[PDB]
Amino acid sequence: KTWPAPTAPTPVRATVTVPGSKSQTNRALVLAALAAAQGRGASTISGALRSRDTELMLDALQTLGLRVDGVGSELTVSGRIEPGPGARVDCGLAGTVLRFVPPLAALGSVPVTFDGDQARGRPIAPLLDALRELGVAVDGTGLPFRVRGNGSLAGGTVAIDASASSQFVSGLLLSAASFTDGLTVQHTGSSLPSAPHIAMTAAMLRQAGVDIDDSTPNRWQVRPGPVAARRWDIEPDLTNAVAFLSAAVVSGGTVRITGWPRVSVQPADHILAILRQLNAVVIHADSSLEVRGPTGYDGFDVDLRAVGELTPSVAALAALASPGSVSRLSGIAHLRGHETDRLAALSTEINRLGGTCRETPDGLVITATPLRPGIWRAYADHRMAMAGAIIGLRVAGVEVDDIAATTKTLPEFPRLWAEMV
Ligand code: NA
Repeated sequence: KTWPAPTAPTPVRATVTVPGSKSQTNRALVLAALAAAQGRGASTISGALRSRDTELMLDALQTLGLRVDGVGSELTVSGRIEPGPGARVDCGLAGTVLRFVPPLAALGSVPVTFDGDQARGRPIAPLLDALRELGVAVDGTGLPFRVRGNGSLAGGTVAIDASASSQFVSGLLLSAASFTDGLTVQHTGSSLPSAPHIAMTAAMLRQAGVDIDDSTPNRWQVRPGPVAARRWDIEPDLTNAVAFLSAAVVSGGTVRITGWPRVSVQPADHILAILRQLNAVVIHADSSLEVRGPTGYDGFDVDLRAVGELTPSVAALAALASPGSVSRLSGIAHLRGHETDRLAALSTEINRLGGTCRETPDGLVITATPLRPGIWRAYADHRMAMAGAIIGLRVAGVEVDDIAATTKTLPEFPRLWAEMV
């Protein structure tokens, strides 16, 4: 039933390896597969996330004939795409396999069936139409569909709403180096404000030496060529990393996160700015980031438009500021429209534990005040669960209602969190 959040009555002192980003893990797996398939060599992936979804990707690559080896977050990909008879790739809840793997199957010379199990889910017929437009011999308007590999994918130019289909656009860009004519993707909107997943993809392609030109607004062009075999050092995912750094901040202790990049495409700078304003010590060394928390801090006003995903951890920091302190978190009105309304959730849960959190047109106003034991609801949301864990470091008797909200995303979280404390 409930998960007792461990308390840190003395400062935490810990070195933690935070698992890698799911997005980067799946991107690296595809780029490693393509390099191997092209005969460019075996690649290694260090820091890979191991979860149900990344296991499904690993299985899909092995179905295509690639050799996958490793242990935990350390993987090697090698061999060739040679699927053989009756090859079938399970996709299921990993909408990622469906979007990233069909182009790779098209490089083989046999049929590969993609299957999974609703009426109320997102239709994939348009995805299949786009694959056909680029030269994939695929028949279906849904699952199951069969890519009939004939050793090449022509490529060309496709128009798509890259905001609505950003994962599919990433999938096409990942494999585009192998298309005969390359790929041009034209976004059909006149503006595209935030496309972090497409930008991550483009940055990773450049790390693999692929010629990608994204200099024109709303357009991405990849030229055909080899994908380099690399040592892919996957960056800790920023959201999860911040939960661990927040434990240093609230406990007044030290957390050192290993395998941190010299420069990151994730918005690490923005959160480090906030931590610096709470007077935490922040040291960016060799291949690690260390944060040491202060004995306490007062309230802060921060606009989180650029790092909306960090709202629950930041709200936890605000609730643990010196009593009486007022914090205003703004730039997050838009978050109300996401599947999970974390503003309503955060206000309810802080208030359930004896706190003071007010919803506002642009965000949350939190008054730090002493809290009491209770059941912190996660609402089946991993970020909400980590926020309760942060609160629990300082408040004895906080229990997160169901930690499965986090373990489905980050299986290692409860054990790594307990080892840290
Ligand atoms: Na209280």
